[PDB]
Amino acid sequence: CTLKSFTVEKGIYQTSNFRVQPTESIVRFPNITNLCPFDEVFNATRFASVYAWNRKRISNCVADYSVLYNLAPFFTFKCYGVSPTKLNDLCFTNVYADSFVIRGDEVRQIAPGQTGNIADYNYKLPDDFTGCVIAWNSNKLDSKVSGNYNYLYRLFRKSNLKPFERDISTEIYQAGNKPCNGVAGFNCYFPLRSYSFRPTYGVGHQPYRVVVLSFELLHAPATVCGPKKSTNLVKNKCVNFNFNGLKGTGVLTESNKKFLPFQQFGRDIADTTDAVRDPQTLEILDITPCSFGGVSVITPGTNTSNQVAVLYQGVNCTEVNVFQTRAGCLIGAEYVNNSYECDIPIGAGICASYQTSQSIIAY
Amino acid sequence: FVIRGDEVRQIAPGQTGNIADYNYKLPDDFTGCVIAWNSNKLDSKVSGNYNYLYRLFRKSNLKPFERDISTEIYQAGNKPCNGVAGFNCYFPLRSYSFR
Amino acid sequence: QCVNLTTRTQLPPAYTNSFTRGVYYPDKVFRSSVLHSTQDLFLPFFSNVTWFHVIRFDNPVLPFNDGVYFASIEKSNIIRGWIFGTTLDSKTQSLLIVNNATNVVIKVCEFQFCNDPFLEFRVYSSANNCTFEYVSQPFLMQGNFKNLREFVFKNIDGYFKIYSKHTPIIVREPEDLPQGFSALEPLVDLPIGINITRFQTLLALHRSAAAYYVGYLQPRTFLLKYNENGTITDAVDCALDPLSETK
Amino acid sequence: EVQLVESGGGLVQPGGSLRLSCAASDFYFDYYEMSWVRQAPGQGLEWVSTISGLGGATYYADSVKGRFTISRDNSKNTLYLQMNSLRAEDTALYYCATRSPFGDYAFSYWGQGTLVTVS
Ligand SMILES: *[C@@H]1O[C@H](CO)[C@@H](O)[C@H](O)[C@H]1NC(C)=O
Ligand SMILES: *[C@@H]1O[C@H](CO)[C@@H](O)[C@H](O)[C@H]1NC(C)=O
Ligand SMILES: *[C@@H]1O[C@H](CO)[C@@H](O)[C@H](O)[C@H]1NC(C)=O
Ligand SMILES: *[C@@H]1O[C@H](CO)[C@@H](O)[C@H](O)[C@H]1NC(C)=O
Ligand SMILES: *[C@@H]1O[C@H](CO)[C@@H](O)[C@H](O)[C@H]1NC(C)=O
Ligand SMILES: *[C@@H]1O[C@H](CO)[C@@H](O)[C@H](O)[C@H]1NC(C)=O
Ligand SMILES: *[C@@H]1O[C@H](CO)[C@@H](O)[C@H](O)[C@H]1NC(C)=O
Repeated sequence: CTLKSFTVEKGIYQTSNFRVQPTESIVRFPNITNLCPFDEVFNATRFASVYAWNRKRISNCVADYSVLYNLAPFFTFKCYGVSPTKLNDLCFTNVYADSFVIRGDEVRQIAPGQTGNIADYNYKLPDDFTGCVIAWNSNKLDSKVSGNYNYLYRLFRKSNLKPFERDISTEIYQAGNKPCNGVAGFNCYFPLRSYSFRPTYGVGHQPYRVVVLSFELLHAPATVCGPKKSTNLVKNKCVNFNFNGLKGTGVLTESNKKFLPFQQFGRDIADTTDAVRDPQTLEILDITPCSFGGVSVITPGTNTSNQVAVLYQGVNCTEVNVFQTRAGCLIGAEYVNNSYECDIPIGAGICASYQTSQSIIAY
Repeated sequence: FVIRGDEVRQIAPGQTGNIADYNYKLPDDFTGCVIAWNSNKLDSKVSGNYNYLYRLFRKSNLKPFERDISTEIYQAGNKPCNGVAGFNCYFPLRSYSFR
Repeated sequence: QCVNLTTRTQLPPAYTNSFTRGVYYPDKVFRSSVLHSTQDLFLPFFSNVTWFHVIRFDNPVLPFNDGVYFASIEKSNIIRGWIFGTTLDSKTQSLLIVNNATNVVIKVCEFQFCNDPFLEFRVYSSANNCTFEYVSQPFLMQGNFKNLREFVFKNIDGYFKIYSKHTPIIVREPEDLPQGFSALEPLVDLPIGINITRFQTLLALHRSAAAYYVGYLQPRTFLLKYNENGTITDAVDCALDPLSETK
Repeated sequence: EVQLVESGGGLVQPGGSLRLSCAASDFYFDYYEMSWVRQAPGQGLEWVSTISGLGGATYYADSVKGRFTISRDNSKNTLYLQMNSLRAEDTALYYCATRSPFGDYAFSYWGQGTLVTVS
């Protein structure tokens, strides 16, 4: 094919180039440090009330949804829009976390579509909500046997208002057309309901810290991403390395090149990447491509036979009978201890021939 | 076919938008000629012209040389409308307005 | 609130040559036994650097064209920071580096800096809207010894690069830039890019013997030899002498 | 469906000012989000600025960071647009589009839009 002829004469011909292909896809991205303050929404003070539910502009950070785990036995991981998992491969331009404590007897009310009395007069969730809703009991740290009135909510309301807005206006209420106008008596009470959390109460109406995470996405660039790959480091093999800005293929090993605290990469005479530094774990490696060379086919001639010998220039018979010479690794010939005239020159004083069955020899 | 005046640029290889992604997409190796001409005297009347439809919502971008004549309802949210054409169930084919 | 000190006149400065000093690392690449040719902003060898001496309050505003080589032969840490700005009118952003008791604080703001700033920071009174703040705890710092502090301030493609070098020097005959190689290492690469045209220093007067050699950088091609351990040992100016250009 | 209008100016000198007002009604605006999307004559669409209804945080484009500011009036259910330092290459017909954050990247409703040219 390389000679463009069906009759190959006697001699050595280099056809193509042999090169080992990589196996893995190691990335080794640095240890993120700009984490998002998710501890001031969950591990903050007791909680915020449901009539003044607050939320901060959680944007321009790297929010790892794995730090939310390793806590109290939070059950009811009911999230809509996206699966409970696979959040680490998406980036929303903004996240809003709501913190409010209501009764746990009918926590099913906090969901897209479901309505009632708690999720109507206090905080309603629209039918379209791709966030994540979670809940957990906190009676062990948010209760006391005197009567717990540190959390209030609403009972008196006329109709259902718009969604996603705080309700802090507590003006006088009217159940009908009675012109009360500031009496503060019967049928004209003050619109403010209170709670009573006691450890003696059952699991039904005990306090439950609930948190919803609304993932808002706009035409602005994505800011709140998740963690990156950060794959394991496997050396002593040709790998596709995918470092911060130095991508390529090559083998990695332990290097004795003592780098400097500010230096991160390393070049050579050919202006090629020779050594690198693993960002998360300070360790100097040495990027070296795997074995490669040229394949040469020794043929005694198509007129007399069809057997061939393969010589890989620049190998060590450890990456492809075989014979290791100073020019590579000859495969297809038998090293005879005799010495004849050089018929097919191979190199380093070694030549080949087709002598007597019939087989290719190297001497 | 018939498009808008400002939407004549999207009928070109590589150009994207609303008509070149949901109605008619030209390949990058398009070896042809696009010829456009105004029809304000033959396709417009002063009554309210709504006899030209176009698709606005689609799941994915339309591949080059593909005709989509289906009438499957779209879902802008996560609610299973199951064919009701209401809130978050916008109709995929809306009409033009030529005055 | 600032206050203009009394009994302060002007003093004509002097000039002295730089004995092959002011060579930093161009990039963050490790190399060994390599003779690399760089075309970055360096300090030309044997350049007339100023000799601002204080023993007495020398703090003039100096232009910042393309780079500043700031040397300090001190023993008691007389200077404690710098100020960079294009107009010094409390209108645009300006950079300030001030040395604390245990840290270095860098601000990008338009504080009410007065004509004669001097050092608890009584140089300004108020603080406008700032864009960048950086507190670096490791700051920047036996009788017959002295401290030599080298600094290279550059402002190209926005990033204000700050190189530093600390060394002990023996008290010799009247002070000047000693002979030898320094190889200043990259220290600060602030996310900045506000325009900077002029600069000044910051003294520290503790009311109950220093000198700086501000120089100017310019485009020049240098030949740097990297040693086997990854540091630069010598440098060729390539534009100093026929021998320097034939080597 | 339900759709409303937007008014304002139609021509402004290169250096003046203009106040565009997109007037909406009978819509769930406070939990939705609004945005302006321009269209250069002969070119495609370009996102100018956007405001949310949840927290009210605004996001502008990199070319109009210090020249365009908007504010949504929830009492009147209208969206304002006060343009400052109008150059000569910013002429475009601004569209008033609102969408829901808990959905896809497709605009729900499109306004009428009006072309404003600068000398
Ligand atoms: C809260 O504290 C727990 C226990 O220290 C910790 O595991 C968790 O990551 C913290 N963060 C949150 C979710 O607030
Ligand atoms: C990266 O994080 C890992 C896990 O905590 C830690 O062991 C490693 O030392 C960190 N590396 C640095 C120095 O950033
Ligand atoms: C080939 O491998 C053997 C065993 O590791 C080693 O002794 C020899 O020096 C190697 N030769 C070459 C050419 O690298
Ligand atoms: C530096 O300037 C002074 C005054 O102009 C001059 O006397 C001296 O020779 C100059 N030295 C150099 C290195 O040019
Ligand atoms: C000195 O250090 C303290 C502690 O970090 C800091 O509060 C103060 O701002 C610093 N002073 C200066 C010089 O800004
Ligand atoms: C900071 O204040 C100055 C003076 O009012 C102003 O010119 C500049 O734009 C302000 N920058 C910020 C961060 O808003
Ligand atoms: C480099 O380090 C080696 C080992 O410590 C040492 O023998 C050699 O002299 C050093 N070279 C210099 C002076 O950088």
